[PDB]
Amino acid sequence: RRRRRRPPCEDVNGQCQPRGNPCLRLRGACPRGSRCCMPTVAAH
Repeated sequence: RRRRRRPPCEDVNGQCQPRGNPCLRLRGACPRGSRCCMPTVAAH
């Protein structure tokens, strides 16, 4: 159900990509094919 109400990827406003990247990991709130990753902001 979490997707339109107020998901995590939305609150923190993250990106959607696979595990084949340096981007951090958050949750699967992202659409199929990609995952909610954490960008390099504020030294993360």
